[PDB]
Amino acid sequence: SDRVLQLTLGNSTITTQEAANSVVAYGRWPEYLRPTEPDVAACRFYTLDTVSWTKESRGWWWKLPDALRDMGLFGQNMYYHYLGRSGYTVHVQCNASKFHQGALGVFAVPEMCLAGDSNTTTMHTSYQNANPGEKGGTFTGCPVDYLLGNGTLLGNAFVFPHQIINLRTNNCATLVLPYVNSLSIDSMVKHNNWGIAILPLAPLNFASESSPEIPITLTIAPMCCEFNGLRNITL
Amino acid sequence: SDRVLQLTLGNSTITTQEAANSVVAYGRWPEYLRPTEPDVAACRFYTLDTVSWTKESRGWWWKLPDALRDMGLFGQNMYYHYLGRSGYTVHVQCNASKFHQGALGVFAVPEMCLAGDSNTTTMHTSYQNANPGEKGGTFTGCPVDYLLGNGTLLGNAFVFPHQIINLRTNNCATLVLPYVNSLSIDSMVKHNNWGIAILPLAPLNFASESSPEIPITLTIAPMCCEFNGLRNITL
Amino acid sequence: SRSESSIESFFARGACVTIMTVDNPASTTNKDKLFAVWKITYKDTVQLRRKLEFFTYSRFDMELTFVVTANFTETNNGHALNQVYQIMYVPPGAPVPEKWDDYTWQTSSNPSIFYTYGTAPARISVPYVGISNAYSHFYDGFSASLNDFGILAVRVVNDHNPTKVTSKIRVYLKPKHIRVWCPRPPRAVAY
Amino acid sequence: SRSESSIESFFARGACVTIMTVDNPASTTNKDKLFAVWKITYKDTVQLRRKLEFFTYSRFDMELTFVVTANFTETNNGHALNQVYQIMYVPPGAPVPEKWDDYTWQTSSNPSIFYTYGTAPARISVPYVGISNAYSHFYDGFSASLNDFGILAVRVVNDHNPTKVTSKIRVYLKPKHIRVWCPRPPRAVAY
Amino acid sequence: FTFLFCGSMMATGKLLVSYAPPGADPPKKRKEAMLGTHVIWDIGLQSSCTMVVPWISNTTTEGGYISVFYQTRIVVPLSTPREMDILGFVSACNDFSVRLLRDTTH
Repeated sequence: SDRVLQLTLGNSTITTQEAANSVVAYGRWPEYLRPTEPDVAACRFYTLDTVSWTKESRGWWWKLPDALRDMGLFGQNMYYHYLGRSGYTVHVQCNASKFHQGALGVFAVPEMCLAGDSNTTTMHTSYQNANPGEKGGTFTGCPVDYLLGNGTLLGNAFVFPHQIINLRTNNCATLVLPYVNSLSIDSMVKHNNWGIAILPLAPLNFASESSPEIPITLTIAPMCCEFNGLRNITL
Repeated sequence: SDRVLQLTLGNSTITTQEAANSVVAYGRWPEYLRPTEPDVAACRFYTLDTVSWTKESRGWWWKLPDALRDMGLFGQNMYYHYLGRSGYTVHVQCNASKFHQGALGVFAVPEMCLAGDSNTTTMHTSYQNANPGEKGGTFTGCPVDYLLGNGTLLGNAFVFPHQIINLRTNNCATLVLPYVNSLSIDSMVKHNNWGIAILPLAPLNFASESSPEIPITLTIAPMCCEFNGLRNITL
Repeated sequence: SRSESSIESFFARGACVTIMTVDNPASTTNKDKLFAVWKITYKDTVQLRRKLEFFTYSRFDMELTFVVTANFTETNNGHALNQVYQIMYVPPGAPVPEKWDDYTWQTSSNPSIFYTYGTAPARISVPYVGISNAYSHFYDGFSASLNDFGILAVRVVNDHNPTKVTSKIRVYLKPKHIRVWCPRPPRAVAY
Repeated sequence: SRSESSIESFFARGACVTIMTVDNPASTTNKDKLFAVWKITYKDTVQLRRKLEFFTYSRFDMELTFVVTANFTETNNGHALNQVYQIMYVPPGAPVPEKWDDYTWQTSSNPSIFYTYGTAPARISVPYVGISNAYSHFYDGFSASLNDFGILAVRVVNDHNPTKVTSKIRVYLKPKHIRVWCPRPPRAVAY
Repeated sequence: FTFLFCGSMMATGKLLVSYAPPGADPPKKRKEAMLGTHVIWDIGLQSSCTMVVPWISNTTTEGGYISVFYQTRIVVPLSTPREMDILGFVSACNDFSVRLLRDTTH
């Protein structure tokens, strides 16, 4: 759209799309809990593993704060504080041309659980499999794609706040998610607040031969993060 | 002296002697360089290895910031910042009774070098031997005790700012040392500003049989610390 | 015009959650022994469950109604005097009873209600007894173990009678003053 | 925020104190003879006892609830018309009854309550009937003989029936408006 | 937590009271505890030490830890019994309250 501006959260450099429509989760802004507040140190853009959107792809998914566990300062506070809360400015850009055709679906599922009608026992999946870090996870046609990986017919996946990266429109996704949970503060280590999933709405089709697939990018910034009780400084 | 007060630099707890005379190095206070400023995080009391003052002892010595290299937050900034400067509030307490007799000498040598009339080549000693961390070093009767370990007749070791922990008087040492060096900021890793040495002026003599020796304690607080350029966050 | 449609009337229904069975045998039958114990959940049923599951978070004053009907199991002309059933509501985290005998059964804390058969059904209410600010119908991660509203306990208060009387406790729940946060697409199929 | 935690809610519970047994025999059984007599104390039970014992002095309005369930002891198809039970509350220091016959049983003073089985349980209240300004859970020295709130007496009001009906009087006590002076460390073990 | 030093007026030393809030494990070496919230308590200056514990919550599964360390060691004057004791007193804070009434009796 032109005239795009960069924002530097001290260390991080952006250069957005421009602005072209952003999304606020239930029209709410992240505000302080009414503690250890890092501010700029842990409230600065971190870039996750850029993944490859291929014809064959089923989708991708990440947990918050899980992904950003291995993220410098934010991750320290996270590991060094028993009690903790935060917000996130999800920014998923995917650049292609006027010779590519498809539609990306980025959803924000508070408590994004996956599979098992064994309500009797959930979590089941192992701690490591439930927390795949920055590298991320993928749906399969077990996160059954058309059931949001969770037994629920995807056609409704639009309940959660979302934007559609339609190739021929905006080549970006901008999602703001204030802190959601029953608790006022939380065990960041153990509990995942949000679930950023990105599934194909329209498939990837490219003209003749060009880019045999294209790339999608997740850089997210923590929004007003705080924590309770500084535990042992384990180095 | 009674009515002693504790100071809590966020995390640290003191409970001094009371106050009973403190020493300012050349009547100067640590002030900001006219950068990364941690403040309270890295400007909070850290306790070094309490050492054992024995009849036989020759003395002890520490380098600044060397000793505090393995000290949480202060040490991080120290290792993560190429350029850096700071001050220190040295607090050496040694508690005994009215049945012990001796005199402790705490000196503050800006650039406290040790041994070798081989002016031709200094440093010589190895990097590890020159930097003995929190554990500290000891003089030998090579840091020749009566030559300040540096070829200079100890009787003059009083040139540098100092207090004398005379057992029968104050059971504490309180030394404030603002930043000294030609440079405005410095390579904390490579360069040591101050040299806190503690040698016996009078020997340790205890009545009959009691404490076969006594203990000396060094807890020091960084004073207005700052740094330049945040390098790779190596974890 | 939108009314009956609102939350306070989406759940303003008295739906069964569970059907528990007790007995008053003179014989030794330790299986369905006098006591009945059931974990207060919505999870057992279907209707009420899907309804709540439209959302991820909730707060509701939890009322319960206990209609109790009985009968004589053995084909005998035997008789029985009208009976009483102590309904023990147990708030989450307490000692759960077994043998209808134990100390717990005297509680001195737990609210319990004695009912005499053949009248207006049993009724109580437990306000938002959430350990959090909301009841999360779903919770992603590791501690499934839901929220726990406690456990319901009913026994025959009257002593052993030559003629064995079997009863049933039909439990209904009206979640008065309910509030919900962030909706999910509802469960497509069955559980 | 401190509420439910306060005294007026530390004891705002209906805890059993005693379980007394009566009968209506046509036969001569003088042991469990018609009458039931029990010294109003907290001392018998456990739960309620320890609770009070946190303190040395007290004042409390003493309410009591009597749920009464019955049955036919002998394995017979015999019958019985609905019954009535006179509950005699006896204020401390009065003549204590024996044989359900005696003059005392007509009282003209003592408050008594007739109850017809198979209804809402029996209920009364006795305000602070302390001979002092407080009820001392402990008293050091010599006059153990506690305080005495009196004695409870229940019998079958109806006459002798061919079929013997045995009943039970479950007594509960809610010490409404309670006040306490100088605490002790509570009893470590059991009694 | 409150500590009463039950040693001689003549005896001295410095001890260290620590509290690592939940998550953190017991800090096995002096340093580890010292690094966090710690209180250096001088015997030869007073017998009374008080260190308040901040934020915690129940469901009766893991919390914090409280620890005592020989900051220095005990200074005995002349021929005085080389083994004296200490007395700890815990008490709640204003902010401390409770919810959901249960029991236990037998």
